[PDB]
Amino acid sequence: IPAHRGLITDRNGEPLAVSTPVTTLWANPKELMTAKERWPQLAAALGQDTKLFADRIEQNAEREFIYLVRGLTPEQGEGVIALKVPGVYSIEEFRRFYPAGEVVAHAVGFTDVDDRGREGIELAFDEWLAGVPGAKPGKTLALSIDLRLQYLAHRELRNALLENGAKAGSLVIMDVKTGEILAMTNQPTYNPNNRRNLQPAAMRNRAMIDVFEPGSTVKPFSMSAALASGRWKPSDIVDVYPGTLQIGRYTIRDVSRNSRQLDLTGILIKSSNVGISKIAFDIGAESIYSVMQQVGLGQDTGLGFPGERVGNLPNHRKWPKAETATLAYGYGLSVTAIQLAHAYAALANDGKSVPLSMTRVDRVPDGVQVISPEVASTVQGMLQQVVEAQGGVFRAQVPGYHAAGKSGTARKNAYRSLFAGFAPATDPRIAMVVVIDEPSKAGYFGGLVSAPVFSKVMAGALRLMNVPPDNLP
Ligand SMILES: *C(=O)[C@@H](NC(=O)/C(=N\OC(C)(C)C(=O)O)c1csc(N)n1)[C@@H]1N=C(C(=O)O)C(=C)CS1
Repeated sequence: IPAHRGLITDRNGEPLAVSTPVTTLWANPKELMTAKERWPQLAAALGQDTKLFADRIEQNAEREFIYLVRGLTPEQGEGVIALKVPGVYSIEEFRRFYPAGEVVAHAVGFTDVDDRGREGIELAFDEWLAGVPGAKPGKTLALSIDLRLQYLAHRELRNALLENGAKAGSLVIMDVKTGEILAMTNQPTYNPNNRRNLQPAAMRNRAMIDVFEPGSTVKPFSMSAALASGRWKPSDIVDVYPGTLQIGRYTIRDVSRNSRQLDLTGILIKSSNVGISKIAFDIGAESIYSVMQQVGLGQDTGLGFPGERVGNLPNHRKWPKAETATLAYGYGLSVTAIQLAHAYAALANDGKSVPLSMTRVDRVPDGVQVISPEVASTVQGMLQQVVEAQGGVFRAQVPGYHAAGKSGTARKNAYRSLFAGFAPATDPRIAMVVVIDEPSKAGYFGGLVSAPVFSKVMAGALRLMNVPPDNLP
């Protein structure tokens, strides 16, 4: 006797996964064998072919139990029952219905033929949701996801993917104060109510299971290590001329090569690999690795989603010069979009990392101070200048608010366009990561492709959360 599976809701109680009654029909072939004249009407009502159905019953004539069909609607099930065929019996089972469909398909996940979790929350909280067959019903679960922010993020990421002719994308929104995942969307997506088709690529929760090189989006962590060392201040200068730096057989290169002296904010604005590498040589890679490890890059999230990827943060006992530079500019590191969002949330939350949660958090757990508050506050200010200053990532500006962030562009020529940031700068509330895989139009830089999505989504999410606009006199 299958048990009723627990309702999944969003954080405000909107239904996301609902157990729906279905009819399963079984037969005692010993009794069905006494009513062969009824078989063709029964075959037609079950959908099945006349002769194939007849062959099936004859083959199981000595059995006392066989399944005829599973998961009919309790309309077609009543239609088979109205035939009054001897030996035909019914069992009430459950099939999930997902009211928001493709919009939250990767996060909510789905169930297999036996109504057991196969992907996402359905799989991760299967014990909680499943209950026990007879029969004790499963328990309700409220997610951290806010369906209003989810609809917005879904729409904007889909629109950006079409405008850039991209292969795939992910967008995660986090509450920096509580560790809650407020939205998590990917493209391509699928309709979890359509149990035919089922494209494995479209079902991938990319924000959690796909690893990527974060590139320039890790530079704020390298800078946090520089400021915490006691050796660097934002007004310090680094000479990046002539825009390249030879380290043995390896050549570090900047995209814009018309700089000489840059201050630390300028290094982030211009996204100078040479500048961040020179700072890394001075402070040592051990300090940078420790910040990136502590914010969770390439570390287990603790979420318990089977198949979730940990990625990799390279480590050494003695760091060679090339690896010191590449670590500092995010080359050769492998992270997930959830990890990158969580790292930006700790930075935004004055350096305190609050544990990640996919469920609504009522009592917030204690956070861990990973970056000193003063250092996190200084880096936040630099990231606000990255968005607001002359020559900055102007497309990440959020009209009405002070926003902060960092763009990234990774050469996989195929590219991945990134933007990670938070808002409002006066008292950060939300961190967001936008990852667009293989944009195919003229623009591929993170500040061109991903920054406008951050702006559109952040503009709506702050307003949906009634956050007061902070760009005031
Ligand atoms: C940060 O992401 C920087 N990106 C890189 O240096 C990488 N590649 O640079 C390009 C120009 C795309 C290349 O083809 O080599 C890179 C880092 S990890 C990886 N696999 N590739 C800088 N980021 C930006 C930005 O803000 O988006 C720039 C405009 C200058 S390069």
